[PDB]
Amino acid sequence: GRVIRGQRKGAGSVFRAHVKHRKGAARLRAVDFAERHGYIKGIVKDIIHDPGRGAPLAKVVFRDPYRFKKRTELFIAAEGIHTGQFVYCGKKAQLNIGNVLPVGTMPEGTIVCCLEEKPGDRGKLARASGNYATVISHNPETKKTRVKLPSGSKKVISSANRAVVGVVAGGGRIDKPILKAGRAYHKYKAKRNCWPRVRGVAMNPVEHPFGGGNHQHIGKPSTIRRDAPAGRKVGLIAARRTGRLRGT
RNA sequence: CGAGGGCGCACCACCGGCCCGUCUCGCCCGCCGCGCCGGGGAGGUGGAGCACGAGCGCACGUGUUAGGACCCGAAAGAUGGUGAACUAUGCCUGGGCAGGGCGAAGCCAGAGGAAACUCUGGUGGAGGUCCGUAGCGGUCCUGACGUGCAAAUCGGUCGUCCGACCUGGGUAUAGGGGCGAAAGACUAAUCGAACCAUCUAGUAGCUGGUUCCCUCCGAAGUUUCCCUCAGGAUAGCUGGC
RNA sequence: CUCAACCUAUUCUCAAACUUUAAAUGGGUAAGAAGCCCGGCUCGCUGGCGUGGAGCCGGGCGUGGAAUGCGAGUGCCUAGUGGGCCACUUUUGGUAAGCAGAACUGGCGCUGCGGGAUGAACCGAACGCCGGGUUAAGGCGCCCGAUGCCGACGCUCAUCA
RNA sequence: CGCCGCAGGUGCAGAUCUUGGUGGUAGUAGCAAAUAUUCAAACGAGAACUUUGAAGGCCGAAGUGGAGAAGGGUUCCAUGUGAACAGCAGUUGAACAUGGGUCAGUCGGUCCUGAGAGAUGGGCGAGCGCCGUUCCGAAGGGACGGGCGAUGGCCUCCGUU
RNA sequence: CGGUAACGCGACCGAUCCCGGAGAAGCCGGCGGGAGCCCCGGGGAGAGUUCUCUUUUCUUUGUGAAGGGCAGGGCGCCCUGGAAUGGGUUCGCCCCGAGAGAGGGGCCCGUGCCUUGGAAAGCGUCGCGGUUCCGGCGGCGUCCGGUGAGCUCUCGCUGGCCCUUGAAAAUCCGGGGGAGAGGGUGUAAAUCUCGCGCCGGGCCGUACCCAUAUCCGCAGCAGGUCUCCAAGGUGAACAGCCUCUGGCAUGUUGGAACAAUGUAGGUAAGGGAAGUCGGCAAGCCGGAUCCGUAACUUCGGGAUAAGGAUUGGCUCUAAGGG
RNA sequence: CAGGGGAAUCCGACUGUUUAAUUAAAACAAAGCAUCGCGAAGGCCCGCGGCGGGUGUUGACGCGAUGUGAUUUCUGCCCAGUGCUCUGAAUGUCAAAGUGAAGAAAUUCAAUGAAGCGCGGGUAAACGGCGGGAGUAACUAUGACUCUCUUAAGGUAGCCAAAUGCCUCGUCAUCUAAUUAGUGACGCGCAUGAAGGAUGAACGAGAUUCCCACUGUCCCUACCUACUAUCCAGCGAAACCACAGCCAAGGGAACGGGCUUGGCGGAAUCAGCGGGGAAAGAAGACCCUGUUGAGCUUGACUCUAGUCUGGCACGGUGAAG
RNA sequence: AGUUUGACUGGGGCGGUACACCUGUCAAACGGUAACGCAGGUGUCCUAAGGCGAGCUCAGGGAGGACAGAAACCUCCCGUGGAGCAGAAGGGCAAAAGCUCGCUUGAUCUUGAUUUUCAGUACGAAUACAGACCGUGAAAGCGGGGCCUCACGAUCCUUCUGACCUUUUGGGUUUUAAGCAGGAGGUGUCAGAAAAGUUACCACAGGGAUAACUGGCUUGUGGCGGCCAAGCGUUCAUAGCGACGUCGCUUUUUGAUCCUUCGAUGUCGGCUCUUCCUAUCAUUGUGAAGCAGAAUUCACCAAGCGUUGGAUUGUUCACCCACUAAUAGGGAACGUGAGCUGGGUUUAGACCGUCGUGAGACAGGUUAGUUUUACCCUACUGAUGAUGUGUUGUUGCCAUGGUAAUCCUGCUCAGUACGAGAGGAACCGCAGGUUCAGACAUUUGGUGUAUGUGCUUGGCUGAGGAGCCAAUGGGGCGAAGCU
Ligand SMILES: [Mg+2]
Ligand SMILES: [Mg+2]
Ligand SMILES: [Mg+2]
Ligand SMILES: [Mg+2]
Ligand SMILES: [Mg+2]
Ligand SMILES: [Mg+2]
Ligand SMILES: [Mg+2]
Ligand SMILES: [Mg+2]
Ligand SMILES: [Mg+2]
Ligand SMILES: [Mg+2]
Ligand SMILES: [Mg+2]
Ligand SMILES: [Mg+2]
Ligand SMILES: [Mg+2]
Ligand SMILES: [Mg+2]
Ligand SMILES: [Mg+2]
Ligand SMILES: [Mg+2]
Ligand SMILES: [Mg+2]
Ligand SMILES: [Mg+2]
Ligand SMILES: [Mg+2]
Ligand SMILES: [Mg+2]
Ligand SMILES: [Mg+2]
Ligand SMILES: [Mg+2]
Ligand SMILES: [Mg+2]
Ligand SMILES: [Mg+2]
Ligand SMILES: [Mg+2]
Ligand SMILES: [Mg+2]
Ligand SMILES: [Mg+2]
Ligand SMILES: [Mg+2]
Ligand SMILES: [Mg+2]
Ligand SMILES: [Mg+2]
Ligand SMILES: [Mg+2]
Ligand SMILES: [Mg+2]
Ligand SMILES: [Mg+2]
Ligand SMILES: [Mg+2]
Ligand SMILES: [Mg+2]
Ligand SMILES: [Mg+2]
Ligand SMILES: [Mg+2]
Ligand SMILES: [Mg+2]
Ligand SMILES: [Mg+2]
Ligand SMILES: [Mg+2]
Ligand SMILES: [Mg+2]
Ligand SMILES: [Mg+2]
Ligand SMILES: [Mg+2]
Ligand SMILES: [Mg+2]
Ligand SMILES: [Mg+2]
Ligand SMILES: [Mg+2]
Ligand SMILES: [Mg+2]
Ligand SMILES: [Mg+2]
Ligand SMILES: [Mg+2]
Ligand SMILES: [Mg+2]
Ligand SMILES: [Mg+2]
Ligand SMILES: [Mg+2]
Ligand SMILES: [Mg+2]
Ligand SMILES: [Mg+2]
Ligand SMILES: [Mg+2]
Ligand SMILES: [Mg+2]
Ligand SMILES: [Mg+2]
Ligand SMILES: [Mg+2]
Ligand SMILES: [Mg+2]
Ligand SMILES: [Mg+2]
Ligand SMILES: [Mg+2]
Ligand SMILES: [Mg+2]
Ligand SMILES: [Mg+2]
Ligand SMILES: [Mg+2]
Ligand SMILES: [Mg+2]
Ligand SMILES: [Mg+2]
Ligand SMILES: [Mg+2]
Ligand SMILES: [Mg+2]
Ligand SMILES: [Mg+2]
Ligand SMILES: [Mg+2]
Ligand SMILES: [Mg+2]
Ligand SMILES: [Mg+2]
Ligand SMILES: [Mg+2]
Ligand SMILES: [Mg+2]
Ligand SMILES: [Mg+2]
Ligand SMILES: [Mg+2]
Ligand SMILES: [Mg+2]
Ligand SMILES: [Mg+2]
Ligand SMILES: [Mg+2]
Ligand SMILES: [Mg+2]
Ligand SMILES: [Mg+2]
Ligand SMILES: [Mg+2]
Ligand SMILES: [Mg+2]
Ligand SMILES: [Mg+2]
Ligand SMILES: [Mg+2]
Ligand SMILES: [Mg+2]
Ligand SMILES: [Mg+2]
Ligand SMILES: [Mg+2]
Ligand SMILES: [Mg+2]
Ligand SMILES: [Mg+2]
Ligand SMILES: [Mg+2]
Ligand SMILES: [Mg+2]
Ligand SMILES: [Mg+2]
Repeated sequence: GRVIRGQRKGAGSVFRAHVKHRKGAARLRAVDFAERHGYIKGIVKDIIHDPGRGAPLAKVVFRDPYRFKKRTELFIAAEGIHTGQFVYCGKKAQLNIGNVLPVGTMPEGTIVCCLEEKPGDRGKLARASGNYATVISHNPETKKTRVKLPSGSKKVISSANRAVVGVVAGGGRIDKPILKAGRAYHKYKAKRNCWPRVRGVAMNPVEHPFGGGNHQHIGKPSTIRRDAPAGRKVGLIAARRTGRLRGT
């Protein structure tokens, strides 16, 4: 009869992201005439750590083509780029790590870092550390490009979607065992209030579908239907299968 | 006074009669509408009827009932509000944590070896490291106290004491909601649904109470029916007129 | 020749759900005037018939047709109650029960009083306030009213009467 | 107040009844956590407790020391009083009464933003309103610069509009 | 305007605009500089002891801000030059042909010293006048040294940790650029972040308590309630114990006794858990030095395993420095 | 000032947290392991409402949802059941709307056929389940071996009278003089068992057993100290109270202070004491009843937010089939 | 989200249905009559098993007859029903009510009255009529279901049937709808709601109308006895026993019941402490034996005195070790929680196994889990006192009440009596111990703040000396007193 955790998470209050010390939204520069017809050269000024994010962020400085001013962008750092390096964004940019150019101008095997989901937004795909998409194929008619995402799924996008070249820095961060509840505490204190996770079977029936009983058993199939109401779909949601995954 | 005889009130029992419904049988009658028209009879039977009215209004008593309903009494339910000064959690901005033990990586030198390399002594000062203050907590005495110093305190003994550490202030989350390293814990000494006012004199087949005198009469705990078995209706038993 | 079965005549012992016979106590009815006896009339019922039955109309009969006691009939409104319990006797279940359950009458409940030392129910008796007399059941050594009778006849000795 | 009528918020021992008062308990339990007081004097009606002096002790700088924040709000400071209060007393008091006391350019607030809160535009909403905080706004009311001019005047010439 | 340069000089024209800096950053370790405190040796002044001794013991023995100069600390600043037989160097590190060592400079901080302030004040002493209660008057003094893994602040250098990287904004400044402005050689102009001078700074708070009696707990309640300063001895020590400065009167009463029962604290012959549900409670052990340490093990631990010896006082001797 | 120590068993890896005011634990958390969903027109969630809002200043090395719980070592069989999921394969049923027919119409009938459910696959680190029955070896006993039945499989590796074993104080060994305790072992185990089983250091105010040392826990009690109690001066409550207060037996609502019969009975008091007053504290929390509730659960009955699907409207312009 | 989750009931739950009916009995000779009384039955079955008429006689047995036998068919005789009538049982029935045939649809259409249960309400069932229309039989008649006693169902709603019926709202026609009368679809909790759990996280109103603990009745069961005497006892009923039977007692067992207590009597065990009982384990005094002695057994008077130390277990019980004269059994609110303890059971946390879909449950296991108050009355313990003898004191008496001692060992008797032997006593006497009691402190031990005297750490008084502080600084020895 009590609203469960997870249900309480959408209300936001105590479960909002801790964005106090975050350095800004990491985005490609907005598409303009220079990036649409030629290239624009920027210089990497600094590479900084963004709290709550495993990937480094590259502070990149460009020139405003229309007024005397310097523009500062907050790119996602592809692995290999360094300070004092020139990066080039645009259609006519070359195939180097850190450059930004449309997928349609790229060969059929190049991998990319901060890929646009739609032609004109900033980067949306393959942004977490160590991840990369791959350009699979092109359709010059209908101006489409098939790419492979870090999850292994194929996706058809516009050929004008921009991306950085290379993998995103931050390497195999998940290789190291955390080893310590304290290190997990510090890891999630920079992200959001989610970490110490109480099992549902350890709760009472009032705050969880799995709670209650004289033994800590679920008492019902942990797989739950997709159309289950909020407060009920806990466990394995719409699971096509369960078990050990021997075979693929 | 009077055997007998007569008219017989009210009322009672019975037999007839009449009115409406409805059955059965049956032959007639009426006409500015001749009809799928209208009326009539006899014999049963249903009616809270008729058969030379008794009602209406007012007052009083008793009984039943709807209402706060003889008086006091729930656990609850609903509407609208007030609280995070305690606590729970997130965030912001500050403050704080003796003295010792162990001795991680890195580094120096020496020694042994044919080499590969090994050994030895230092240096270094890591760690949700150890002993142990302040702090924080609260194991046992099932100690004290138990109309207390105290609506949870005190004594000794204890757990931890560089970290998932302790803490001030500022902020955010509000009741079927929050928050929870999860005990149904905590949410102003209140929590298996806070507090405040109202609906509300909530309902109670259940418990308690129910205020002057004398006189007369005087019970029942049984029948039948009831989601009936701590209650009713019903008949009985009672009193009054 | 023996042991069975079977039959016949006998013999022992029984029945809430067996019975020929069959009480006591018990239940119904009658013990008159709304009756009895004469004539007559009605009927669509019944019918050999003036039949049968019923109804109706007149008339005559009082020794008022057992005992005992008592004044009856009738209507309206109606409260409380709807936990009962006990005793003699009958009686079911149970080893039994101050158990559980029935029948009959009385009682307690609702009830005091005399007696049972004491006691809801046993025995006597039911109650206005008193005086005198007399009893009931029960008693009469002393408590404690009354045997302080020259009471009658026996029985009985208990170191748990 | 009696009598004849009328009308009731009309009669109390109870309700762990309501409010008020009062007993026994009972001059009882008790005034026992943190080592501790003593001598003399003064004032005074009055001294275990006030003041001064002397002595003996304690806190032992993580204090029983010296200063602040929050909170309190005059408790601060003199003088006086001895009603009540300070669970014994009091000549003392954070009590009572009468007076007095807080002085800033440079100590803070004030200013800034933080987590956050919150109007407007817009959207929703029966509605009080609430959602939202850059989102769906014609969101710059400013500027030494230059020009057009009014010469407003110590109209030379620079400030003004 | 000066210096090869780092950069310096008292100013050192300049808008819109652009760039940058400061504000503006975590925790921990180890070193070094400075101060305050503590300590040691003398010299003064005043007190204490003097039964005997003690040239003794105690107290006290200043220089604010803001300027100027000089130490001291720091520099990832410059010039010369070119290093292996590598060298320099730290407690640790670490540094170098991308320029070591060495020599010579530059800058920053300068809370330390001297100086203006400044001795006139303050303090300590010794006296003399009174203005019932004079910022009175007067004398004398306010001196010289030494130490340090000491404590506390502070400044700096260099490390470690993080799947943790430890605010923002007001506000102030520097630079780039050069639109413009100012005068015709005048005792000159625009202009000036240089020296001095003139005027002003409103509003609110400000007492006191800050707790075993000024707050909350119904109270003068053994509870709760955020901080700063922090002496001597012992000692590893902000431990415990004693003391100085400062504070207090035993925690809302006293007196007299010293029964039981209690609450708190001790001891106990011989035995040693036989008590009890159960070694509950109490007791044992304990610091430091020197030895010596098992099974097992995730090889890190176990480990202060277990077990044994020693420990005072006094008088010396060696060794460790500048 | 200032650790008693040793040998083991169980549980939890550790450090951490927890029921303020009876439970600090073996419970929660944890790293590690595993599974599930999701490529943004999305997953999960909030919201009365707005293309509103949180994750999200995010983007699969990420968010969200679960289980188990360090390391090591394994993690067996079963998809019948219930869930979940996947493609519809001629396909069964299946509402409104729409279509057709009859009728004068209301209306009736028929055709058509969305999701869902059925049918068919997958899935157990989803929930869960892992029994029987016969036959069978040259002493007997067992059954390596062969067939079956419900039906989906028959309990594998391990472990055990375990915190899980009724019988049970199981049997054997060991520890003791003596052991319902402990440890080791056995195992047809009422009713062990594999994301949890079994191990294994370190750790623990966790549960247990033994040994050394130590002692007033005890034999078996004594003495001492401080504060009380005690007496005094001052001050001064509360709980509770039908009336009260000596017993034995009787009878009685079956355990009397009162009544009956007996024993008997002497003012006012002080310090103690805990046998009685079925002492006080609280309208029993156990138990039942009530056509009194509330917290929670679920194919209980009846609904509902949200979601999936069809239809009508916004809703338009051209082509092909 | 809202609600529900029956009742009865020797507590409730589980189980049953005694919840609507029928038969026999209970039931006490009218009728009625209860319990979770006894023995049973019912929710159907039947176009005939209904209705008439006719004709037959059944069960069983005996005697016969080819196969044919203990049972196949046929015949005769006996046959009061001993068969059958659908079913449970009871009643009833013979040219019946049974069996076989023939014809049939009275199992139809109607109005009332009545009986049964009963309130004299309904339903159901039934009886006697009356009016139709029929069946059968020659007819009298008989028949409106079953030989009789059971076999079943309101309001509202639905459905069907009937009247050339009534209404359908200003009139008319036609659909439709509504009525009136009679059937049917059903309520089995059967006078008739529409209905799953859990709560140890729990709540409230109550109940001693009702369970769990004491007490009371009872005594099956437990325990302890007796009577008879078949047998056991080499023989021998009764030294000691006691089969088949039978009579009792007890309330330390467990049941049975539900009288008291639910505005609360604190619920196991242990520890502590007192008293009581005797159904006597030991000890005193005795009697009997299958009593030679020693040992043992039975019984009497008898409860004065005693009945212990431990391992395991929460245990009460149990079992073992060991000592002993003996290690008897019991009661007192299953004595004793303002006496304690809290191990157990019996709240809330948690783990396992089993059960359940789940929440949750488990006289299953395991771990952690607040034990409050006396100052009142009495009782008891001690302490003052009080009434009376004029005041007061000394010395006394004893009414009454209490009461206390206990058991063992060794020496001697005595290697004696007795006995074949092995063994093996007793009385008197002597020396000592146990348990208990009442004292006491000369001695030993304990205490020790004489704060007595040395030693000693840290600090403090300038040092010495003398001291002090550290809640008794520590430690050695220690008088007195207490013990
Ligand atoms: Mg978890
Ligand atoms: Mg839980
Ligand atoms: Mg739920
Ligand atoms: Mg569960
Ligand atoms: Mg008439
Ligand atoms: Mg009436
Ligand atoms: Mg009322
Ligand atoms: Mg409701
Ligand atoms: Mg707060
Ligand atoms: Mg640590
Ligand atoms: Mg530690
Ligand atoms: Mg306690
Ligand atoms: Mg729970
Ligand atoms: Mg009310
Ligand atoms: Mg009903
Ligand atoms: Mg009642
Ligand atoms: Mg009876
Ligand atoms: Mg009565
Ligand atoms: Mg009467
Ligand atoms: Mg009477
Ligand atoms: Mg009498
Ligand atoms: Mg008598
Ligand atoms: Mg008499
Ligand atoms: Mg007399
Ligand atoms: Mg009144
Ligand atoms: Mg009154
Ligand atoms: Mg009254
Ligand atoms: Mg007193
Ligand atoms: Mg006192
Ligand atoms: Mg001191
Ligand atoms: Mg202070
Ligand atoms: Mg006073
Ligand atoms: Mg004052
Ligand atoms: Mg005042
Ligand atoms: Mg100076
Ligand atoms: Mg150099
Ligand atoms: Mg001077
Ligand atoms: Mg001040
Ligand atoms: Mg206080
Ligand atoms: Mg208050
Ligand atoms: Mg005080
Ligand atoms: Mg004191
Ligand atoms: Mg005092
Ligand atoms: Mg001893
Ligand atoms: Mg000893
Ligand atoms: Mg023991
Ligand atoms: Mg013992
Ligand atoms: Mg202990
Ligand atoms: Mg060890
Ligand atoms: Mg743990
Ligand atoms: Mg583990
Ligand atoms: Mg805690
Ligand atoms: Mg607690
Ligand atoms: Mg605790
Ligand atoms: Mg693992
Ligand atoms: Mg996990
Ligand atoms: Mg599979
Ligand atoms: Mg379909
Ligand atoms: Mg299960
Ligand atoms: Mg196995
Ligand atoms: Mg086993
Ligand atoms: Mg076990
Ligand atoms: Mg033991
Ligand atoms: Mg074992
Ligand atoms: Mg598995
Ligand atoms: Mg008595
Ligand atoms: Mg009650
Ligand atoms: Mg209650
Ligand atoms: Mg009822
Ligand atoms: Mg409810
Ligand atoms: Mg359902
Ligand atoms: Mg009779
Ligand atoms: Mg009869
Ligand atoms: Mg015939
Ligand atoms: Mg009924
Ligand atoms: Mg009763
Ligand atoms: Mg018996
Ligand atoms: Mg014989
Ligand atoms: Mg009580
Ligand atoms: Mg009591
Ligand atoms: Mg005897
Ligand atoms: Mg005994
Ligand atoms: Mg008892
Ligand atoms: Mg008691
Ligand atoms: Mg108690
Ligand atoms: Mg316990
Ligand atoms: Mg529990
Ligand atoms: Mg505990
Ligand atoms: Mg005597
Ligand atoms: Mg005696
Ligand atoms: Mg000394
Ligand atoms: Mg000396
Ligand atoms: Mg001192």
